[PDB]
Amino acid sequence: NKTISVTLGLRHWKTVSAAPPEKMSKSGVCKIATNVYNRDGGANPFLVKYE
Amino acid sequence: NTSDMTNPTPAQGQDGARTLPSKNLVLPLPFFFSRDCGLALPTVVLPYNEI
Repeated sequence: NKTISVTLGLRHWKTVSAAPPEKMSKSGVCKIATNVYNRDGGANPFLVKYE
Repeated sequence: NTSDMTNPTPAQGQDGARTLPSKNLVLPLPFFFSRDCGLALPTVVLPYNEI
């Protein structure tokens, strides 16, 4: 018969494990680089006992 | 129970023209983790829960 147009078999739709297992509301990391504004040094504590 | 909210106020044309203040109130929620400091939620140990 007449020519039929090709039907592109595009599927993709692999989705993504976007939903965490339960909620996986846990990505724990700690401050490491001694914060910023590293502040002063020993600030001469010394002792005050009356020698 | 401040007596600024629970005291009856008459209409505009009567002796009592006072209005109830639009202040803010605080209610602490009594929960098992709020009963005692020794009972606290281990959020670090609960990464697979959605509280």
